Amino acid sequence: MIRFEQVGKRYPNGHVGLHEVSFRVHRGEILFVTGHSGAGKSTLLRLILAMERPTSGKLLLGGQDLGRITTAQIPFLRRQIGVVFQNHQLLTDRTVADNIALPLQILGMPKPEIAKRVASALERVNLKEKGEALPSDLSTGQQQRVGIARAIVHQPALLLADEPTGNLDPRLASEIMGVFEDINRLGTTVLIASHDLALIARMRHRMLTLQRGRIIADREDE
Amino acid sequence: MIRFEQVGKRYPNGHVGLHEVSFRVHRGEILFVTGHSGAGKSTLLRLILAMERPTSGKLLLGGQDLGRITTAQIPFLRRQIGVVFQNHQLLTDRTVADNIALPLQILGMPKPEIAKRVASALERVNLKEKGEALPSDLSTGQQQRVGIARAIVHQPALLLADEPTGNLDPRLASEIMGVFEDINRLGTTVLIASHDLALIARMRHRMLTLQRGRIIADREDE
Amino acid sequence: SFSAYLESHRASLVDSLRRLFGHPFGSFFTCLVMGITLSLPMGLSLLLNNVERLGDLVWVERLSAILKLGERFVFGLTILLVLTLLLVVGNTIRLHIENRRNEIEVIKLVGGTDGYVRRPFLYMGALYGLGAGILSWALLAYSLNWLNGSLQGVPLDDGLSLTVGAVLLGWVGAWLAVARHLREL
Amino acid sequence: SAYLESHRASLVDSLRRLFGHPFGSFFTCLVMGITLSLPMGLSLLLNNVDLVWVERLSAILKLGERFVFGLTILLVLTLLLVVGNTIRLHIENRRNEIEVIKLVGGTDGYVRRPFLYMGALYGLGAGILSWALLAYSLNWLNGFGLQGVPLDDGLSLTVGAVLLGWVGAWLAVARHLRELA
Repeated sequence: MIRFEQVGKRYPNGHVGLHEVSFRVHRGEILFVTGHSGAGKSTLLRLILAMERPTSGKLLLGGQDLGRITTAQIPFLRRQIGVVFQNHQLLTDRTVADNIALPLQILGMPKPEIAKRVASALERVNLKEKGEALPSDLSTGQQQRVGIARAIVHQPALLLADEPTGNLDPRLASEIMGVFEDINRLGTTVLIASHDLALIARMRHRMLTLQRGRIIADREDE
Repeated sequence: MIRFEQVGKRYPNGHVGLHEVSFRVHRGEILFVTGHSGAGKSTLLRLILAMERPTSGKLLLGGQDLGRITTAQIPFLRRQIGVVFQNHQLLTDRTVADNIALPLQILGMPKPEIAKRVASALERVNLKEKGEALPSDLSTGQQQRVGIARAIVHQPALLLADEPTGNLDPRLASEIMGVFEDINRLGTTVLIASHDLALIARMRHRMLTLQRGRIIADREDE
Repeated sequence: SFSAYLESHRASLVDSLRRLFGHPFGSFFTCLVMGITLSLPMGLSLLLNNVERLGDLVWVERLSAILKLGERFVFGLTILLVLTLLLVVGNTIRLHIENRRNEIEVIKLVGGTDGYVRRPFLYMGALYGLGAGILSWALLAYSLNWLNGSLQGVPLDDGLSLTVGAVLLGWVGAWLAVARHLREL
Repeated sequence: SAYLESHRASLVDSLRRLFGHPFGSFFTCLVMGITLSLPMGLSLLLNNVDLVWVERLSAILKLGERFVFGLTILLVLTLLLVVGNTIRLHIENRRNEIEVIKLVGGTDGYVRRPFLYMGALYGLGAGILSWALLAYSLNWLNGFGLQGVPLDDGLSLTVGAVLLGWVGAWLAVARHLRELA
């Protein structure tokens, strides 16, 4: 299991996103997060990315502490895990497969060596035929599913995504949730984030909220 | 008062939009729409936005007709009515007043003549807190309200906007909804749609919907 | 009204000037480069007048023969660098224009006018060109002295034409990028 | 090693981009060559290297020693300027993709090579065009002979063509990356 300790970050405008926050990561688990109506839970996420410097606080990301930002170690660890924006970064001008192969270029593995896993993903989401122009004229959720797979690429150690299915229809949202469910069916420590929890209510899993910058507004519903 | 005329939709290059489009709107009316995420309801609006030629059928563009419109007249109509987006269309690197007056700057009225209505709107949205600010100072919901006011500017004949509460959780979501409600309280012809009717259901309204390019998969539901 | 269209143009130049003061350090190095490229360019066009006013016996017959000989050698050569001038103008103009496209995007979203778009950049281009060209007519005599110190000023008619291409640049070279940007929409 | 393959694919993509904008790139390589033509055409004019002035001509060489000694630098500055402008323009495009790569976590070299090879090559090509275009017009002028075709100088004719490409790329990359920074 991993863990984290009380942490806060003033925005440069002083707008301290969190007073403090600590959390123990049960290795391989799944947690759905939703909080205040307008809280910088998005900022909470960017912080989870450590996209900014750690500011105030302590956290031990498994075998690595977030402190001592070694900018060199960034891609050395920016490859460690994967994410998905709620506004999915769909890459145009590439075939669906081509756009799906973006991580591969970073890897530098043999192209045929890549193609196997590449098809493996398309099967993993069972995805094919989203819309008319491969990447371009796809089906949104199917395009979203494609982004999901893009994340699924590289067999990342841990997953993450914020407000996934943010634009989805309720049935589509449920489908995405089940996709994530299967993702956890792969024994993956995968987190989640949400503006609301109406569906996440059905998600019988631990959920947490922060009192608008406080360490927490709620405990995990274990 | 203002009607639509069974216009079919098709970018078959991507795909056919919808079978037909007819609907008669009295002034000051309100509406809503939802359905499966496959809704090109986004595209439906872009069509309403006249983003393209009709691609099938006819629409009674109020007094005018959308098709065969002079691209020269395109700015004039683009001035005729205002709209908003689910994205925060606010322009950074400017005063809040600067972003607001951007439409005014387009208009060309005297700067002092502008400032009066500018303050009026700030108050109108209960946004008299600070006329000039960096976007990042403000709150996320405050940020959205800002764009709301941006649209509110110019006292346009009608407003469109989009799925609001793109992230606003239910308290903020409802708050924004009521904001729009008051916007209509100033007798306003304006309607938006989203992939979630649950809140919209809490409000009595027509709330027509369609599915998979159906001209209407749902009724008036007055 | 034409008066507003001027105020439209007037405020257009006002904003363009702001943008000139804009990037005051970036635009400082940039205007430095603008005048510098002009100077590198204008020197050739200047050497033409140098030869023109430049005019034993062993080489006297050869000097008589040289009439109209190198005349083409410069008559063409000047036209060549004019192309490169247009090229740099377009490059810089496009670079600036690409910045704040999203702002321009929203501007279009509200509405717009090509002039509402054009003037902010067109005035900027005309100004950059005119300034560089004037710097050319200035530095010409300074070089002339630094050389004849081991020299001629700009004739009035010549100094008069010194602004045209600068004006031509700010009228057209931008209009070149104008399609490349607008037709992009 | 692997970096060899990295540069190889970088060149491959760069070549695609060369074919990229093939009509725009046509005028662009034309611009590269044309800038060089102006730059080379000024760069070399050492020709001799009213007979009463024959004796006085001795000091004319000393006078000319600095006559265009700095004009070369001036053209060099202009060359750097055009290189940076073009690089940034290309660099400006595909910014979103660059972010995505960085979003995945990128390699500084991964960014650099696709551009550094992209520019040094354009520079080298223009400079090569210069070496021939020199005597191409020289002969037409001829009607010492009118053709350079030098050996060490012929080599150096393109040496700077690539050196400037690399340098201007380093400059533009620093600016754009610090902008990312």
